[PDB]
Amino acid sequence: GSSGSSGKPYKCPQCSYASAIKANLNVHLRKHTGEK
Ligand SMILES: [Zn+2]
Repeated sequence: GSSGSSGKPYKCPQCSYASAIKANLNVHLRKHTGEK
């Protein structure tokens, strides 16, 4: 079942978001833990 994007080591605990840099992921979450 085609799903998620494999590659980068750092993966998001929420979505299938993966990044090569840690700091990058950190900011990515800043949005996950926030909504209107
Ligand atoms: Zn995410």
